[PDB]
Amino acid sequence: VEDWDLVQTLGEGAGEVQLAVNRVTEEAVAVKIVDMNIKKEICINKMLNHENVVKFYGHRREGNIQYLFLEYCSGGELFDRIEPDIGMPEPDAQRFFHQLMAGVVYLHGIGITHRDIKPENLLLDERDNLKISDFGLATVFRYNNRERLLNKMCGTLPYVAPELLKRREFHAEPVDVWSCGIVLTAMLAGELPWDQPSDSCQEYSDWKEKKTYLNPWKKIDSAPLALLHKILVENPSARITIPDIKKDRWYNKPLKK
Ligand SMILES: NC(=O)c1cnc(N[C@H]2CCCNC2)c2cc(-c3ccc(Cl)cc3)sc12
Repeated sequence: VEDWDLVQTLGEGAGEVQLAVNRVTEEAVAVKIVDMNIKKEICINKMLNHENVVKFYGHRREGNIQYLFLEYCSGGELFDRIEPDIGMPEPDAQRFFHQLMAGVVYLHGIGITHRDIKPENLLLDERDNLKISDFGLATVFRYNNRERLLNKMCGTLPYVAPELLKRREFHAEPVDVWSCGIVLTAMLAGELPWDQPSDSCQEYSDWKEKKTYLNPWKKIDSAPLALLHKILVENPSARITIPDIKKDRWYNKPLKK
């Protein structure tokens, strides 16, 4: 029951994730190995308890190497369900998006911001249920009902909100909303819209100018495109919030393959 076998390498952060199988129960758990920041990731992980967030089981430091025991997601990365230049079937994208929102609402509800939402950090279990993963950049943005503004520039360029690049301080929530919009764009088009949302990035200027006849926008149906128009808004104070995303026409459209 307490004896585990490392059977296969799952991924690398960095910098390796291995699959551990219990010799008695045959239960599986993912083991994140870090050479050996991490202390914080463990503290935040201990707070997490939601169906759309990778569950944290425990940790073990055997010297300069730290071990994190996590809920195994046999479906792998959402990234790998995205066909380059195509995306995935709209009903599948919508279901994953609903699940992503549920996980994000949960984190924000407990005062946690992930800060690095992207398909490589969204995993799938055996039933294709989405699980938010990789809390190495996550931080507290609300404590004792008091919000703290962020100032650290972090994340992954194609997914980061424009205010992160332009402002000294910014609200946490709209940044996570923005990255979810970039994820939705990738799922529906199989391509990222820009290298970064900077004034010098032509693709970002094109979006700001509403040239939706260009890729990746041209590949996206008007309905989800209308939602993206509300999410990928430059001014974070004008950007759609999650409660309003839940009211969006596409978000509530019945879809079937
Ligand atoms: N908590 C888990 O389970 C878990 C955690 N992290 C993973 N990789 C990191 C790498 C760095 C970027 N973020 C994701 C992977 C990859 C998995 C897998 C891979 C292949 C197959 Cl076939 C099945 C599962 S499961 C898993």
